[PDB]
Amino acid sequence: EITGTMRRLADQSLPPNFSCLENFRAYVDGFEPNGYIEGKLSQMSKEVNAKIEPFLKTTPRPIRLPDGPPCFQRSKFLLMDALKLSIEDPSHEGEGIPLYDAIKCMRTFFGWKEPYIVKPHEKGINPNYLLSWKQVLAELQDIENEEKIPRTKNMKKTSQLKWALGENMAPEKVDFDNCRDVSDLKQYDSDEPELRSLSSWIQNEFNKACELTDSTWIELDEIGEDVAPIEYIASMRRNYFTAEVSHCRATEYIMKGVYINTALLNASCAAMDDFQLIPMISKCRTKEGRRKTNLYGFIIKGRSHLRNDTDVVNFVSMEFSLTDPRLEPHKWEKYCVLEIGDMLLRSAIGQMSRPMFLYVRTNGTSKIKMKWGMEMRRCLLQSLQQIESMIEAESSVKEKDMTKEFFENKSETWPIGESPKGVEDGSIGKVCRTLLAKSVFNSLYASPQLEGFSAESRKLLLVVQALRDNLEPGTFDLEGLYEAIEECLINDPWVLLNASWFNSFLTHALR
Amino acid sequence: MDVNPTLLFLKVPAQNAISTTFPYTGDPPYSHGTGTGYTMDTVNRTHQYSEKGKWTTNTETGAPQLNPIDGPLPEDNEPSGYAQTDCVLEAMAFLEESHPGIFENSCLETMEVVQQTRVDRLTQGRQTYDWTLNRNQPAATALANTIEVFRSNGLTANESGRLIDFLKDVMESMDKEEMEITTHFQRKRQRTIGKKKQRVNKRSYLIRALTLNTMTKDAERGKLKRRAIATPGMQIRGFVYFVETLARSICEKLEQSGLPVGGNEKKAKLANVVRKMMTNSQDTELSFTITGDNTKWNENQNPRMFLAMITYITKNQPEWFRNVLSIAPIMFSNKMARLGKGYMFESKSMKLRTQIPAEMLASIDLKYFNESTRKKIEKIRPLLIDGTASLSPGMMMGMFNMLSTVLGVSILNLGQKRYTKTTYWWDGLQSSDDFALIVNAPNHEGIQAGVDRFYRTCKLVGINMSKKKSYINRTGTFEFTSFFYRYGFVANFSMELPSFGVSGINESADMSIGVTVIKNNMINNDLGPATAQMALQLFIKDYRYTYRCHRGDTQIQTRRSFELKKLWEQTRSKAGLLVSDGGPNLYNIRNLHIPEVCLKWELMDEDYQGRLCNPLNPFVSHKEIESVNNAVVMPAHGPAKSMEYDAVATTHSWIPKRNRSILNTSQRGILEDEQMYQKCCNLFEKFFPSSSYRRPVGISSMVEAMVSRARIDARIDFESGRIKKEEFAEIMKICSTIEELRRQ
Amino acid sequence: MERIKELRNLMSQSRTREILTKTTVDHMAIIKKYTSGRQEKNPSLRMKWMMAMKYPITADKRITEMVPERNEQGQTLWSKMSDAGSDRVMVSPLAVTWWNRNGPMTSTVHYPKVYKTYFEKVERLKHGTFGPVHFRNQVKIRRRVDINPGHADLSAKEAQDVIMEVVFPNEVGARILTSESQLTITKEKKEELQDCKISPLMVAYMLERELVRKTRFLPVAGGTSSVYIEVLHLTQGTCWEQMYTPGGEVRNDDVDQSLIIAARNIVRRAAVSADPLASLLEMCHSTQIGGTRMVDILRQNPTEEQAVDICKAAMGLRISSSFSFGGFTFKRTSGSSIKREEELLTGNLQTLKIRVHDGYEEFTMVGKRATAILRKATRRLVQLIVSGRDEQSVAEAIIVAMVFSQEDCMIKAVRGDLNFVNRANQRLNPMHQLLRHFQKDAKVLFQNWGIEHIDNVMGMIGVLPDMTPSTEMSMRGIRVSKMGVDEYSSTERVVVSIDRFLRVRDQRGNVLLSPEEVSETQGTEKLTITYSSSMMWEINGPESVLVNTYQWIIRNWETVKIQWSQNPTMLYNKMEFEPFQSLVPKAIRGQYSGFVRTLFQQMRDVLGTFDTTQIIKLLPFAAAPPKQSRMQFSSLTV
RNA sequence: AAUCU
RNA sequence: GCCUGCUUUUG
RNA sequence: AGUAGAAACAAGGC
Repeated sequence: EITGTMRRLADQSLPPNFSCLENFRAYVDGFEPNGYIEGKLSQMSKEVNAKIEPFLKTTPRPIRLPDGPPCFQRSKFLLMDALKLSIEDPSHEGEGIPLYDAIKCMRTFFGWKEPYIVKPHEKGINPNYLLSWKQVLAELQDIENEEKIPRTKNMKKTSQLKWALGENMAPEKVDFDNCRDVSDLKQYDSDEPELRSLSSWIQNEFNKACELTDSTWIELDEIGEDVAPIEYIASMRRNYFTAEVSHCRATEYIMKGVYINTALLNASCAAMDDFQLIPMISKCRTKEGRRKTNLYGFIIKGRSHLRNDTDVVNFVSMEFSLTDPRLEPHKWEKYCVLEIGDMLLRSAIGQMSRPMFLYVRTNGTSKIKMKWGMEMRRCLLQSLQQIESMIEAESSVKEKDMTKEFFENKSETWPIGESPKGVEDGSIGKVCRTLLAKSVFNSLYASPQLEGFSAESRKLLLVVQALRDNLEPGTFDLEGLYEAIEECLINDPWVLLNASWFNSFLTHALR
Repeated sequence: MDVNPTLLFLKVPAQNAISTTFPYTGDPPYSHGTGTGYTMDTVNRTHQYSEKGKWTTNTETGAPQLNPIDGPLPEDNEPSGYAQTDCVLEAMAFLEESHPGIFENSCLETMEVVQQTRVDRLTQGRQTYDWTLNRNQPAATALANTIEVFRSNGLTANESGRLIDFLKDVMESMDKEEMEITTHFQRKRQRTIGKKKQRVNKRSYLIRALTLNTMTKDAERGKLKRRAIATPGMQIRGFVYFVETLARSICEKLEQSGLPVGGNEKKAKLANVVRKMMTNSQDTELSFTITGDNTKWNENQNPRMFLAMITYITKNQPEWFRNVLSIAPIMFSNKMARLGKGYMFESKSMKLRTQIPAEMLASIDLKYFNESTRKKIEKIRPLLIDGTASLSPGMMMGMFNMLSTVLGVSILNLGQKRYTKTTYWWDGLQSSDDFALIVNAPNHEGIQAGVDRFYRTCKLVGINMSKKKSYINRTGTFEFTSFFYRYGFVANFSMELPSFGVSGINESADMSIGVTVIKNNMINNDLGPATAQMALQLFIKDYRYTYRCHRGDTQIQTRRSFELKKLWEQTRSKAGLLVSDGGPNLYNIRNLHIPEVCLKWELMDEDYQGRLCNPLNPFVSHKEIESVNNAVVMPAHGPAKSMEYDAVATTHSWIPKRNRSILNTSQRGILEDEQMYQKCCNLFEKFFPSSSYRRPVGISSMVEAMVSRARIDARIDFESGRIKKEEFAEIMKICSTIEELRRQ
Repeated sequence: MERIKELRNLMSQSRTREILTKTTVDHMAIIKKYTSGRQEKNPSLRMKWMMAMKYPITADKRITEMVPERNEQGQTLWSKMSDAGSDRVMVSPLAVTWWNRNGPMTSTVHYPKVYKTYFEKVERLKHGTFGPVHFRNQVKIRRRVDINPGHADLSAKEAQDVIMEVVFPNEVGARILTSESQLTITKEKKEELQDCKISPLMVAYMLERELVRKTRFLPVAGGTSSVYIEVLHLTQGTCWEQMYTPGGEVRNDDVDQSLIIAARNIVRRAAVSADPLASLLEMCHSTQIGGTRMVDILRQNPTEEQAVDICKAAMGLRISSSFSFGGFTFKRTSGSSIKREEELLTGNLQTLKIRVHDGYEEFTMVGKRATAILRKATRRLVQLIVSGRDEQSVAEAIIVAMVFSQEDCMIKAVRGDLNFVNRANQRLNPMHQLLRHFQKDAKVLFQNWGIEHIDNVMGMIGVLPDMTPSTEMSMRGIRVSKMGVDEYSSTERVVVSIDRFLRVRDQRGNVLLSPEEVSETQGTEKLTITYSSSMMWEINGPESVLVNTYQWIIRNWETVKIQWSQNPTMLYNKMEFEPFQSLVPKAIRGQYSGFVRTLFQQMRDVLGTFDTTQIIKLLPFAAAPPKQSRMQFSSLTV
């Protein structure tokens, strides 16, 4: 029984020409249709419409990109401009104390100088970065004279690293009844980000990520013994895949990031109050089968009391390089760049003596970003899956396996990039490396802009495909779709590059 | 040469490579602070698209409520919540006309369900907003606290154990002047933890019973900007359970729905429906497909239209049924909304920060805020009542999806060619906030006319179509809930990509889940065999690095690299060890469907085999059959589903530790209650072993049944068996003392 | 003895006493799920974060007297800190490996019997026989299939009480066990699991996985049985089949079902060929089912179905000219019959197409616990005599006969929700659905059938709606008799001849079977049928048939393009387009053929007209014998 | 030759 | 000095 | 400073 309060709420929960639930029930029970929808349509304005806008070849315009100062670099480690010192240590991926390997790989370099600054930061205090380098060197020295490498080096908490790691920068948390009459008390700044225009360096980074190399970067677990024929088929397929995939700079970045993010997460949970030195180490197997260890630089972790997934741990990155910072300074907005030495390469220029720089930075990361960079190997699947699909799509047609034909004979090709004189085609391995690098860059340059752009451009890609398939496509509001795509292009280099690629696709398609 | 992957789409079609367009190898977007702003935005939006209606003041809450039903007709293509009763009822009538007996039969099924079901059904589900605490708690905790306050006040019908009696109780609780509740605290100087009574006048109880909690949704794939979502309470839960039961029963009988079916059932139904349409269509007839989304779907849809629908579907049924299904749309027409955490303020000169709760936005000077937020608060301040905003004219995200699908199919059923009275016609497929329409006509003019009539017939009900996100092509290709149909459905594989790592349950469970997703993706998706071998290798690397279980013939120093070497050297047969104990991987495509213990059972040493698989281990915990080998996993583009994994109970089947933050909060005393209840229940399972397999039934106190069974088992085990006379006398003495403690 | 002391210790306290006394047993169910929170919203990250710290695992507190606080190297294995809402204590993952290298031992001989399903998979992969790999164009179709086939006797409501009696024999209550299979399973599992201490809960979970049935929608090619679905990731791909044959023993339902489907497909092709019998023999030799060849099953297995009978007779065997319906075994004894492909409505207004038969005909129904004799006409029952044992046996026979009669008195007696499609818009069979509807109770079919008078001949008994014999007036056509033993053992197989075109004939000369009596239905085998002649798709299904036909003509385009111009009659009468023609309806084959041949001929006549798509599209329709016509087509049905 | 979530 | 590192996340 | 991006972190609570 509905009675009392719940009757009243019932009477106030109906259309407006009713005052009682029971009269409404009676109206419903006596409802027979006598053409109401027709009348209400006849009354409604004819401006309410769904007019079909055709989609032709001359219809789609380019996506407009933002205007502003050029885009800078925002990764957690250097991609193309990085240098590695090596000693040829015969130990596998996770084996060996890393500080010892680091000291050993630093001993093998001769050419150190007194450090001085080449390119300052313009919003920081560069002597602190310099002094932090010097402190790193002092600590590497006093490690050797300790009689046992400890696997975990804490640093002294001094002014330089307190500044560079953001200590006592947060404001204090108080009660509102004790901060009412304050002048500048206001809301947190919540505004549209600063716009930033595309630059040329992101495409060169991507071109180098798609390249072959003279070393191996991934050693895979063993699996069982193959008992069925399809297991042997899969094994030869896998041999080809692994060959193409172990020789690629993208895999080098995978292993780098996995190492660093693993190390940072573990040190962050283990040592929350202490500062900690963490070398960047990698392991390769060069062309002659020799194992090599490789040092890319150093990281100093700060305090890591992370009560929340988005809370930030700050760190100071130091990386070696040979690349002059005076030729693309807009790329290095967030960096101080020192000069630390000289290096003699395999020289036809007498002996070379090319200088040697240290790129220094403050950066930061979160638990979820670490977690997702701790598992970048999934990228290897994505690429490879697509590749096998293509192979299988032909093996069904020609009733035979086609991995050998594709990988050896280079019969079939697919378009991969734009050169002067136009579209250029590549082999299945080039496609594999290109998609692998795409996934790696999605993981490294991940943003909400990429999510948005991917969805909103999926739609346009599909209507273009419907035009190429000759299916008479149409729209209702296309400028709304464009305004929705352009709403996400703000400041991320990777997203603007994808948009540039989409414009090139529309130019080469739609013909 | 400069590289462009998108040019690959110049040779391979977009659906056969759509996996490239899904950036699901990177971190997803997250929210960081309050969600008050998005709440305000949704409130003011749904009051904007329904503004030409009429305002009223409820006599019970005092709240200003906006009624747009049977309001004016739209004049432009902007969203509108001006629904018309006559057209909704005409839609339902023609639906029953085309599929007779649907409402009768569905009502009979739901009547059986209403009569049989129990209160325990509310324990299983998602979290629930507890008015007793003014925050979210699990479902069973909220149920228990609600029942406690009811019994403390006088409502005791739920002792019957049925749900409908609990609903009679929550209804009878609204006609009470002063409800009473109890609140937790704790004080330390000595940690004192206690309780205190307080009172709740009738209007306060009503606003608390009618309100919903709001929060921002993290880990959303596919959006630049964050969304707000709602969570309903305990009192609106049984009613909506019955309503969605009815809606399920109806939608099951409709060839257009997609909501009650999942996985391959969904795709099968979609494909069968498309084939049926293309067979019923003619050869001289032109055919087109709209791939469509609806804009502002959850703000336009009004509960009053749902009440109309309910009263038409319960036509010629018993009044108790008509009256127990009419309460959900009522209570969602007088609903409210908590705004949330609030905001935080910053001073640079003095170097300080502050927090501002949402329950002072009516009593705070607007100098602090910026323009957008100032406008928001300026618009919303009329609707504030005790820290919660009135929200009549629309739903919230994630509720009544079934009945909304029923309305969508009602509109799709108006294209049968006996209801259009013309030569064009239409049909399609509907899920909540997504649809595929198929329109047939002998020319393009009829196509445009059918599209126009669909748009207008849907605007007469409050269904607005997103022109910005919809497109029309010929039949053969379309998109539906991230399923890309191209003359047949197509595999994507990037939706399933975050399911290829360590799941984070335990060693055995993570292992089994890891191999099981590989073989599933081999079946359902198009993961090849070589790529599956690689997936094995990579999964085993992640497994070993996470759980610190390396081969044992390695030199990788971890915190348990010493125990594993000792185990390695003791062991003779090393192919019989588990990857979690420092052993090899014998998995391949041939044998992905077998657990890790049966795979290697003849290779084990007997001592290891008996240590590992031992029931006396202190690490294992099995509680109830519905939680034995079943784990919650969190996909991309979906809710947290439950996965079944085949495994053997070993010493690796451990549970991990708890959050432990609640120690520092006023609500610390929930731990002690939990602990005591668990003591009592454990002892009950000692006496009654079946209590974890089959639900007990009884009215006696637990101690009574316990001591009774003790006496019975004592007698039967002394008569012919183990128990001697001394034990008999002693335990009977203990039973006697238990009686002297309980009865006095 | 020790648990009653714990009860005393609880009752001594004040809060716990208040919980024990003022808490009913139906409320225990709610408070046992009471907690502060047990939900991780990202468990992966929590594991990564927690396994980086010390003591992330929990265990019972008695570990303190089973494992030491630290090992010889000095690493601590457990802590003194307790979990939040528990008595459990925090420990490390080192206590686990310590237990596994130095912990107590047990006997693990019971374990392969509790976890029987898993070790059965093991033994069934061990004794399996692999075969070659074939690359081809594969079409998968989505279907409901069994993961666990369960015990066929228990119905999934008896199984739970069986589980209760085995594991929890004193907490079962009033339920006695009735069927003999229940007692058999109970004593078997009860003497096996006598004094085990694994856990009752896990034993029950595994017995459920043994006994109850479990289904799933998946995309399937090849075999549908459960032994073939656990290995579908290995046998079937997107481009490749892997021959495989599991090692255990196979149920015979699967075998006879798969033989029936194989024989149906074989006969369907063979009928449209030039010499059906030769083709039929070659197909039966070159095919095998579940590894075992087809001739072996055909010689060993007695199965009642028309296509199997044609196959057997072609092998020169004795046939049982018979079939099955509703569990009863029908043998015609008079009259001819033809199907009609008609449409009608129900009492619940659902529309349906069925195949109604022609002619007056008599039949000899047989069963397990009944027997009957039936006479009927087109859509109309003529007479029915019955010889059942119990009254409900006669009820079963009568409802089966009524459904078999196809009378409108039965069609217009359907009331309720009877959906003639699946939950995925899949067309079930109408007859089976009606027969399932009238098996709850056929009260309306009895109260709506009719009444007649009787001659009181033989002293035969009258019919019963609800056990009420009526010895002078009764239902029309329906009588009853009584027998203590079998009337006649009609399992007596006869010898036959066969024409080229598969017309079976008895010793006299009359006709008994024909390729028109085989079903027009398209099923999906339970065991994987393997065909090795040259092309492995000619009995696989219509979708595969279409894809592989068009793919073949694509690959051989270089010589078809020139054979199409010179000597084209030798291209239409080709052995590759015969599986296709089985899908074209028999009425519109020659019309399509004449249409298409005239198309191609006048496409050759005028110069400057050539479209390879048209030729590749319309050739499988020109295979058939040509019937001339005057009309035109906008499409072509398959 | 099938109708069980 | 003590305590904490998801106590509120639609379908 | 830096992370980030419509609101937060740059440790928090008593």
